[PDB]
Amino acid sequence: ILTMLVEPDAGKATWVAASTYGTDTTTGEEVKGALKEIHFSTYKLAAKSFI
Amino acid sequence: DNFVMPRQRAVTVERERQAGKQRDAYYVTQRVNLQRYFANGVVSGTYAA
Repeated sequence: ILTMLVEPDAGKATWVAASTYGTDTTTGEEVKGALKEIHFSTYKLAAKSFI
Repeated sequence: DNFVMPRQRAVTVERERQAGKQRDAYYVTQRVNLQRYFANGVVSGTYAA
């Protein structure tokens, strides 16, 4: 099998405002993310002839 | 002469980059007291009651 990793889609930053300058929210909200995996695998074709 | 200021830390300033809050915090702390060697020594005045 082949399991390539797919990057997650983009997050959004949070536009903190003016009140939240000294508060712990001055850094916004976490841009969490997680990779996702795709799995590559092969099925089989066969045939036979006898002469 | 009866009073001494027992020290222990002098004004000391420390900066913590808070980071999270973007703030930078400065902390000035000192430990000190006024104590009298002996109990007698000061007399104060008062406006009347």
